[PDB]
Amino acid sequence: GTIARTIVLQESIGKGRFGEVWRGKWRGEEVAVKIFSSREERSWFREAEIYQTVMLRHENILGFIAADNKDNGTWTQLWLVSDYHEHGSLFDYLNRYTVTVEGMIKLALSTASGLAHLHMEIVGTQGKPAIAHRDLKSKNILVKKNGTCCIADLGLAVRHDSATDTIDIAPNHRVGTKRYMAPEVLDDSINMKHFESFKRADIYAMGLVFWEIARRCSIGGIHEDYQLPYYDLVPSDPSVEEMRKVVCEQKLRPNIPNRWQSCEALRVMAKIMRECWYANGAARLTALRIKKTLSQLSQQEGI
Ligand SMILES: Nc1ncnc2[nH]ccc(=O)c12
Repeated sequence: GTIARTIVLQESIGKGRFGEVWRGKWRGEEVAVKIFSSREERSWFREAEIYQTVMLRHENILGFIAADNKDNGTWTQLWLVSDYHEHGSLFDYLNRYTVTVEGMIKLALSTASGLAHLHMEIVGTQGKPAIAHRDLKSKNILVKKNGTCCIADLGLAVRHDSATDTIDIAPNHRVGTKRYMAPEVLDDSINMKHFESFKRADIYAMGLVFWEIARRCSIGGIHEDYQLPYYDLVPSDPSVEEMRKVVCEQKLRPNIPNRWQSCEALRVMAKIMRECWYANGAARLTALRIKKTLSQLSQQEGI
């Protein structure tokens, strides 16, 4: 293609389960290129399909540029070109840095604004269907130069046809990162024909993400070391069983240190986390309500 032939790959920045991410230069600008092999076409095509959803572009959704293919003379590579964010993942950003209260609210609100857009159905001729991430985690959220997030890795997404209340790919199996799986996903009680269930499962995962950010918030040089949710209860790369035992049976969640009650911003973040973590998906906050809360918190702080 015309786009892939003009892109120079400079650095392989990640090797995931579906495709490898490269830092490339396009028309003198930095771009991220997700490359898939010939045998990963279904993964590539689906992610292109999601990223090309009508009215998807949003400041807190990774900016998609193009799908393309590149023949190097021996084999074809399937490309997905998108915006490049030098900070990379929220995961890397939180491992590397601590944030201020202003910084924390910025990352949390942008994530919630991006998820609220994804979840929001826009009716019209240029209508946008409601979309559920299904694999929301700190490794799938990128951090922009201005200190705000954007949701990335939309390849596992599902889209809602609101008129019939049917999901475009009618999921029949559990997907996503085990650590971040909602209680109803771990114990397989989730109604996979119920789109609102998927949005609720995303909210649970966002609550875990907020916890990771809040730990790295530095007030009076006090903060926790970076940790994945449940680091204190499950091993690295946990199994569904290891997760179900903790999240569903023992019904534990990431610990909220009492000192988060000391700060107004961490109090708001802690109440949100708790209202994301309810074992019953229906009691959980909606992403739009979280966006409303944090927007109301940000304006006061003066961001
Ligand atoms: N688009 C991006 N920009 C910068 N870093 C990234 N790392 C991993 C996956 C991405 O998509 C990405």
